[PDB]
Amino acid sequence: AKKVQAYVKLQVAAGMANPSPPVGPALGQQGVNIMEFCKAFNAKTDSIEKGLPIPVVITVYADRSFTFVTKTPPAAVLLKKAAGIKSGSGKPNKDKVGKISRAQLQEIAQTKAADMTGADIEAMTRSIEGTARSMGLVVED
Amino acid sequence: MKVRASVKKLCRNCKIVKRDGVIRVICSAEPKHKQRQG
Amino acid sequence: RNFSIIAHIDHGKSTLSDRIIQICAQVLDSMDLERERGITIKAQSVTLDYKASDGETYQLNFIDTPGHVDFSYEVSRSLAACEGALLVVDAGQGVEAQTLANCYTAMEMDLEVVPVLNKIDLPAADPERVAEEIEDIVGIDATDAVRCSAKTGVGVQDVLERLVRDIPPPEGDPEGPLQALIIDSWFDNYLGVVSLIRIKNGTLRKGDKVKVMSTGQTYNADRLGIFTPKQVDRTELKCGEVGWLVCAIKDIHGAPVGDTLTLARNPAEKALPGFKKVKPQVYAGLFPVSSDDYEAFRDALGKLSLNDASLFYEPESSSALGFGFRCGFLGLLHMEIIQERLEREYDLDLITTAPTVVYEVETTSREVIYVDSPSKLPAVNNIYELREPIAECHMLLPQAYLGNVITLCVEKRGVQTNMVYHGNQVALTYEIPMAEVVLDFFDRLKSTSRGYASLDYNFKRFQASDMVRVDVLINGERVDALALITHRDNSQNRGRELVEKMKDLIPRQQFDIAIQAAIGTHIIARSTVKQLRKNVLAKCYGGDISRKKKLLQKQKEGKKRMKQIGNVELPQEAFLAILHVGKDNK
RNA sequence: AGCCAGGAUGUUGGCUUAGAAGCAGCCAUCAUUUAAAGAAAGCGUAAUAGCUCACUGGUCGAGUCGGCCUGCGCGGAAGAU
RNA sequence: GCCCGGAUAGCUCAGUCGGUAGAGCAGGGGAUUGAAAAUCCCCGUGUCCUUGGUUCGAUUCCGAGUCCGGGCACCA
Ligand SMILES: Nc1nc2c(ncn2[C@@H]2O[C@H](COP(=O)(O)OP(=O)(O)NP(=O)(O)O)[C@@H](O)[C@H]2O)c(=O)[nH]1
Ligand SMILES: [Mg+2]
Repeated sequence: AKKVQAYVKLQVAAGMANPSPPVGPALGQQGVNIMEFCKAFNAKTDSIEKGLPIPVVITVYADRSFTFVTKTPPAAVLLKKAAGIKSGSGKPNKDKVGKISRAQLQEIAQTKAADMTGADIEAMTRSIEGTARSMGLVVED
Repeated sequence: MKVRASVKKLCRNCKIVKRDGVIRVICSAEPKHKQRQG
Repeated sequence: RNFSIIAHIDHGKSTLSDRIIQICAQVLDSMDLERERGITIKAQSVTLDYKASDGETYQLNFIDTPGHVDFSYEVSRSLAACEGALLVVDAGQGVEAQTLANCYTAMEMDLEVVPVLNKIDLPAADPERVAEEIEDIVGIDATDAVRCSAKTGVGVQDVLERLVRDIPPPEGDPEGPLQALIIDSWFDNYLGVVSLIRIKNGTLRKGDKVKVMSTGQTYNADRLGIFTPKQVDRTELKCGEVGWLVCAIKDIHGAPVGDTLTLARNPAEKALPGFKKVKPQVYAGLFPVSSDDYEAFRDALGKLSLNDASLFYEPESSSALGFGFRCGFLGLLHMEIIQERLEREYDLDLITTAPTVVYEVETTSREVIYVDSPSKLPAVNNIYELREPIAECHMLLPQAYLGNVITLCVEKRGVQTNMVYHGNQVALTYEIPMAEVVLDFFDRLKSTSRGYASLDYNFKRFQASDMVRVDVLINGERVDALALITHRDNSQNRGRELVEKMKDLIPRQQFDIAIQAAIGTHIIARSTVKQLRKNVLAKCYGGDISRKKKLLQKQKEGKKRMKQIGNVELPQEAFLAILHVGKDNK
């Protein structure tokens, strides 16, 4: 499972299963029934909030069979949403753009506690600041 | 190979050697970096 | 029996032919253009009475074929005329790019193939290696295809034996309505239009009333017969056999190729399915060197084109050459040649030039007009939205070369509309400006992809851009002849380059000169010719300086006058090199 | 110094670009897993993947390192009977 | 290549210590004529040569560039 015969990590929109500029060609362009995947990845989608990126490393086999294994939505995106911005720093990063509550961030680790191996949950949020600080915005934490 | 008077290294792979009286840079990495005389 | 030989450029493919003729390079070839270069160029249908090992006398409607990217449409046709397809391959040179391309056309045609290891005499040859290299590629069986030389040979079997047992008999019923297919029809003076043809139904006796279909024309059957290695008449062509059909065709376009023909005694519905469509890859425009020539040169294509469909041309105009034609060549050899088939025949001297392309335009008003040439644009204040034509593309290449091809299209201004897929062989798509395409874009695909490529074009949709004129000044004398249209970022290079041709071919003048490409009044580039000047000082040598500034002061004060009267005749320069034709044959 | 290993997570950092995934550019460069690992020192890719150095373990068992001030030398250094 | 001054509407040009830019002409309209010139009147229709930076703010200031004029040096 964890070891792949030829895996393909790839960020992908929640709202689609068969685009092309995003994915299809992207899959290593190597043996994938896109007709399957479109019934595949979109099936998960109803549970998830739509229009947004989701990491989902894929696991190809010489069998041509595979088990795509969706993770959880990226931390870097969820900050911007509460921030309400449609993009990044826009202005150079050293100067601020966004804003965040101290209660914000704190559940962000809980949203992604799986990927986040951080022991203390409060400690886990320290990492979240990097997601925040690269945006350069001043969290009200 | 460039002659030049001030040889010195370029690539990290560059070597510097003193065959005869002459000095010589030697980068097995990039061929362009060969140099005599310095 | 029929078939038609197919292979990679230079592989005995025309060598094996006459050798086959000998059984019953040199020969087949006729024009001196073939004897030189040695490349095959016009396929020569042939026929012979082969004696089968089993005592049968199979008849062989043999057809040699050209092998080049530029001759693809000569090849696509001849396959139509025959069920068969011998596929010669080198023991050494391995599979071609074209040797693959010729097959994939054959695949959709569902035609039979009979692979053969030519040049097996080769010391370096690895004939055991070769058959392996088709199974994983051509997809055709070659597990045990017959080997043979071509030098002589061997002389094995010759493979006509294996050929006939793999070649279906022609399928069509005599007594039914006539359905000859036209093929490479080729005009002649005295005989009128000649028409090579592939009889499909019924048969064709002399003096009978044939009827061209789409034209609706009907004609007498004055002469006919299969073509041996030399000419031979016959009282009638049997069903399923090739041969010329001389008739009082007279007309330039009385029997266009691929139209069905039928006896007027009994018209059908009907078929046969028609050729074919083709598109230009290279796409340069030709101009007669002298305007007086244009008449005969206008009709030189009225005769040459019929001998060569792979051509496309329409009337076009230039600032410095009058009417000319915007040619649509299949490739650089196609252009190379026809470059000689005209001059070396009609003696119509010519000048190639980089292709013109049309531009839709909307004035400051609210209407459209198309701009064939740079000189005729509305004054820039008058313009509202100049718009670049775009061209659709359909490259079909293996993934190993994909990193090379995308890199090319992006420089050309591309937008990867699609990228999927077909197994292994990727199926890319792009929308690219035609101006960046018609100029040798086809070539780099045949270079970067190592010959494994494909293309398709069309007029598509116009698009606005930051594109602008780039006038060429000469001492402030703007020259309409050298006007250009380019995307602005491109302009600085086309800008600082166009002057560089001028600098090397404007003769030194008695006053200092100022070539300078510029947009509007703004000047994006400059070069200058140098003054000529008398030595003046060559005399004084007492060494006092004030006695020497007096002379040099006149040299300066007077050039200031000669500079203002100026004026510069510019004869044929507004032409050569400046219009590409700086290389031979020119 | 050499030889055997690891070289990870947040995460494609932010934008900007069709693409910007350690690496086309601009601002930033914290945080967790720890023996240890830069949001990256090169190679690499169309874009990813891919390969290394940096830092750590292992064997290894004797000095290693980079500057300073001075003596003398080496390249720089081609001409006409 | 140096020195000095420049690059502002379709064309010829005025201006800037760092404070939301103009003139004649061309073009497009109005008035006048039975309408036509002519004449008077009215609208700028620009990213201040292009590209990055500093400033609350840049047409000015700074960096890099492509250019124009004049003055030296090169220029049978
Ligand atoms: N020594 C040797 N030469 C051979 C052999 N087979 C072919 N050739 C040579 O290789 C060349 C190829 O012959 P040719 O018939 O022109 O091949 P082609 O593919 O028909 N040429 P084209 O594609 O231009 O028509 C000729 O010079 C021919 O003499 C062979 O077995 N041995
Ligand atoms: Mg040949």
